[PDB]
Amino acid sequence: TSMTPAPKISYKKGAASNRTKFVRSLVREIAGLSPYERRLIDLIRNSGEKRARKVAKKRLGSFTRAKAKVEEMNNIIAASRRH
Amino acid sequence: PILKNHFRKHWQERVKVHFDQAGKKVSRRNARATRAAKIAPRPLDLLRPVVRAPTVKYNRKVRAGRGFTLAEVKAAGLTAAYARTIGIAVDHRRQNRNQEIFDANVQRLKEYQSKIIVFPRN
Amino acid sequence: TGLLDKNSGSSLNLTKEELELISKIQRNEQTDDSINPYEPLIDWFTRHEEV
Amino acid sequence: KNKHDLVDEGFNRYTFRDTENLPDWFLEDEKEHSKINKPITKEAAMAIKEKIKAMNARPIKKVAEAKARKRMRAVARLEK
Amino acid sequence: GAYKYLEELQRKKQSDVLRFLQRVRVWEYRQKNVIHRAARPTRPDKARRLGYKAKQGFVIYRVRVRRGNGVNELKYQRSLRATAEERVGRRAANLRVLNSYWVNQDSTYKYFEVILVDPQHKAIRRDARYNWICDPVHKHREARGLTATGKKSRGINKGHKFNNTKAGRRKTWKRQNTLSLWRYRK
Amino acid sequence: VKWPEYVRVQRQKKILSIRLKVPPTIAQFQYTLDRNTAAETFKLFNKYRPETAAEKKERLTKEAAAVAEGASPKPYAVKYGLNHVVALIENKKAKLVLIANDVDPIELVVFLPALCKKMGVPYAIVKGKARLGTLVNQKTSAVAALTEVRAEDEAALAKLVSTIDANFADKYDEVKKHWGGGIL
Amino acid sequence: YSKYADGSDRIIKPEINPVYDSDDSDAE
Amino acid sequence: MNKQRTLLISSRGVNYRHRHLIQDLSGLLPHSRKEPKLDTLQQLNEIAELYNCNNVLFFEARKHQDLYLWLSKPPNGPTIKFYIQNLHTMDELNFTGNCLKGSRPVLSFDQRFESSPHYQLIKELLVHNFGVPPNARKSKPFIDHVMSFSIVDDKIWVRTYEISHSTDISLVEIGPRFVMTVILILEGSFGGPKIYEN
Amino acid sequence: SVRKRKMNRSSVGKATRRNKDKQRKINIQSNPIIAANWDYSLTMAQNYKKLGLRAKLQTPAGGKETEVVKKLEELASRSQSEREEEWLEKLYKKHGDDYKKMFFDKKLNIYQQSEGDLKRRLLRWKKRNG
RNA sequence: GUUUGACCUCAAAUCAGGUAGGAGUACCCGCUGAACUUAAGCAUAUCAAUAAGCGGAGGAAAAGAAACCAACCGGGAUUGCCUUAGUAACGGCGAGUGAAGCGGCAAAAGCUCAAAUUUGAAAUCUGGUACCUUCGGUGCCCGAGUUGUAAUUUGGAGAGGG
Repeated sequence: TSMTPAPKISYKKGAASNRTKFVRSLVREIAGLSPYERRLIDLIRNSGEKRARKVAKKRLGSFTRAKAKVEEMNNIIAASRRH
Repeated sequence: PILKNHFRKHWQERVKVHFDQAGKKVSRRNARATRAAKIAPRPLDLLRPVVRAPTVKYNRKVRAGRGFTLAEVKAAGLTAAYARTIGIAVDHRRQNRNQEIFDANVQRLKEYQSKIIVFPRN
Repeated sequence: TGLLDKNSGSSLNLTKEELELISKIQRNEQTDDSINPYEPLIDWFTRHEEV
Repeated sequence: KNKHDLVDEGFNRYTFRDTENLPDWFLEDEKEHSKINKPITKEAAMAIKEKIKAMNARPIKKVAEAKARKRMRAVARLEK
Repeated sequence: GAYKYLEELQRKKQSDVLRFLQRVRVWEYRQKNVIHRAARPTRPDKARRLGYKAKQGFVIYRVRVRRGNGVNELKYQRSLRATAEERVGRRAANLRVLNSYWVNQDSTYKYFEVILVDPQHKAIRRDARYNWICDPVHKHREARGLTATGKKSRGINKGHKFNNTKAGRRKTWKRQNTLSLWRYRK
Repeated sequence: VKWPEYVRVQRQKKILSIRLKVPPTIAQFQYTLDRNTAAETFKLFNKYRPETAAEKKERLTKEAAAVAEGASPKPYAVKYGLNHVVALIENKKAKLVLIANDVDPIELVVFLPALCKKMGVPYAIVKGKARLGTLVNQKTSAVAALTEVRAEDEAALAKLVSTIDANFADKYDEVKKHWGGGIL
Repeated sequence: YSKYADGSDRIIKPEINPVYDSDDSDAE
Repeated sequence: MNKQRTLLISSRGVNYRHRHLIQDLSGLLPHSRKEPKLDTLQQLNEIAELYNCNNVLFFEARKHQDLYLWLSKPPNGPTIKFYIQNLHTMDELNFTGNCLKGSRPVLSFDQRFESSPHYQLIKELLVHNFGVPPNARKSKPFIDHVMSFSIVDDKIWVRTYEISHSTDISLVEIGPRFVMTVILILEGSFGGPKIYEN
Repeated sequence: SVRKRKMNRSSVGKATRRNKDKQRKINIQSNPIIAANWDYSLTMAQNYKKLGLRAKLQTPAGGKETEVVKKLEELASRSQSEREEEWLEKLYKKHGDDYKKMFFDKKLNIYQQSEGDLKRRLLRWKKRNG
């Protein structure tokens, strides 16, 4: 029979943490953008997410990197333009 | 017909012959005698748990573990920090999943707690 | 460019725009135009006060 | 690589830098140390050696003089 | 607190603020000596999580090293960071190299800020959290690769992947290349 | 003329501070509080000097010499550490946060004006870490905050908030924009 | 829009058109 | 009229021989958009969406001896899981003959591929996926080799024969000679209930 | 050797230490009851089984109430400060036993302590007094 | 106020007090690094991650409390010995190279910072200096220090109240 083991660190994997979400986004707006991200946000508006992810994948390591990064930049645009 | 001889290197520099087998047995027994002369009423070793070995090959066998757990110690009716002062080895990284192993250890702890005589600090 | 073209045996040359682009890599001089190097910091996060 | 690929590569560690307002004693220390070590070929080094080579690099005079050197060397190894 | 704001600030290195900071400071460090002492850490957050306490006996030295190495790829397989740590170990021979971090980089030079403890200082010799460095088994930890980067370059960690260098590659070589013969031959 | 090495370095750093184009989270400094409002901020802040080491020692020996042989409210002082100020701000325990414009690593205090604009904390970037240092028994302070206050100084503080809002935050709404340092 | 063969719904995406773009690491 | 593109991708766990299969197929297919590596299932549709790929060849290896090709159409196409048993790569010395690098092959097939709609689907997918478009950008004109496909013992034996001319025609076998054991067919691309099982 | 050759030749003298007989027989130190009852002619484990006490809790590799009663015999066998006492005097004389009112008082309960802390401390005060 | 004063950075002093070098080097930690040889003549390879060279430690050094192993009915820091075992794997698949988990045993021991406000109080520390019961303690003074020394907290959670 099983004995229902104690919880560990990455089982509550990335516990939300209201404060660190705030801090990361707080630095994101203050620091500006890196020269490639500065090109990337111009590239979404003109050429779209297609070529944007292509450049991001070549720039970064893997494709899962480029997913999170282009979406991150899409939220930069989504906040700066509307709200 | 096969044979492989690893004597292509300068092997004659690193040849360790254990003449001190008889000398080192005496040396460990003197070490135990000293430790038991310094740790007078206590055994010479911590109370170790019962544990099932890994791998399809050895999962038939029951062996000594490193330490119990916070779970097995709590179920016995004491704390991990206090168990170490009574000479019960505690393993924080080990997990409890098998009921038979668990109960065997708890009874090993309980029988240990009946047999001991803890000295007061005065 | 010192190399031979695949289309024809004639020497492969470069356009004025490409030669401009190589130089603008080597002195770093802003490759993608129609962008500002100095955009105003649009505070996309501090706009809304926290309760 | 096409134009579009190099425009990506153009955004370096060193982009977005003013150069015209700044004093020369500062830029002459930046420009020395602002060179990204990109990989080269032998194919390129060939052509750039074929580009720099000027007209009087190898005349009849210096060819005849080169043989005049090597004849003296061929004599000096029969002097022993 | 305040250092989480700093930590996540220095994770963005090509971002326009830290781009500008790094532009000024790279030039300013060229104008000084190769190995010179820093007044205080430039990155106090990273200094502190590498164990810099701003108290008497704790030193920050700033250091510069050349970059790079098939004659131009005759390799030299020791790091730039270990080279830097050793140089500050010799100029400041009374101290003990605790840790070091990256501060600014360039085409020619990578910069570091080594952190140094004075084991002879009485504010270090007391306080039982730092007086371990006074034990003579730490005389030049940077010369034997006992620092963070040295333990990296030695390849000292845990697992399958570090079997050739887990107790040290010289030790494991000497051990596995030994004809062990017993009294009653096995 | 021929100057020393370090003199030439700090003069070169001075002209470098001007002639470069600078990111708008910096140069949000140097667009700082003017002379009258700075003097008026300190006319309040000087009334809350943290009790100096000598004063604290003599008083706590007075407690011992009296109380051992033969009620007080919690006293108010300015709050002065960066860990503690950025603790106080985001907990909204800050009514006026004073920020130095000259900090040894600039990167230390770059988030702070915009985090204060985020939290709704009425901040003022005042000129001089030495000048902040004076009101706080330290050489330098980088930050000074005023959490709670005596009721005599309360109305003056609330007006100091409104004066700083009008003088600082309204005149420098353009400072979140505009890269500084384009001086020819 | 439509469904799978067993109980679940699928999203019918339009067909993918193989187009050599402005940049595709290869030219005419 | 026919316009297609293939995506050649790999998984972490692919050995020496299998890497040579991605090398030689990227050679033989002129429309092969060769990609380095992938680490994890659902992503592969999106990779195909970036490069305008009409096809996706996912070479998996679970235990390092094994190989599992996940042939697919990206948006909603039926993906096919294989297990490739026998292998003889391009760089095996017994094979003699040069095919043109990415010329138009001629696809050879079998009777028993039309026996079921099951083998009919793999027949079609081998035509346009393993085949060629008439005007691929890296494609060479004059036809020089074939693609021999034939089923025996429930598995398709794949060979690539360079045609030999004399002055009617011979053909010497080269290239990746391998079986394909059809393990599994999904309904959608890497998602939904499984249609075929063994 | 080089150094040993001189030291065996010099008139300095060797620092001779005859500490070999001390290596085997080390006197038991931590318990006088055990110190009186330990047969030095017997070994370590023999002197454990002679007394009764278990020497190794794990079962050993290899092949293997006279005094424990005396141990059992010897094993079967926090005031308040002046200011704290005077503080509790003040609380009792002004209130008595109304702990709600006693802890809501700003003048005497300056440290805003609970009811449980007050009743515990007062009973310590009451046990030491009448 | 064309004055005076805070700081910041950089200096100097036979300033007060300290500390580093050189020796030894068997073992130990690094850096650097061959060749004779052996492979069929031989760019790989082998001798060899060796010798020589250079630095750095102690009684041991190093390692060490998992970004470990596994696939079990799961074990549980390192190190060492027997075993794994000439096995897995590498290699003109040639000469040759060549582990590790498990099992047994020796020995066993665990912990500490940074990152969340002491903010009803820098609670911390070094030096100088006068005494005393002097590997220190106490008093007073100059400082270090809020760009953070103390107490609390380290995932085995932990913290504030009742």
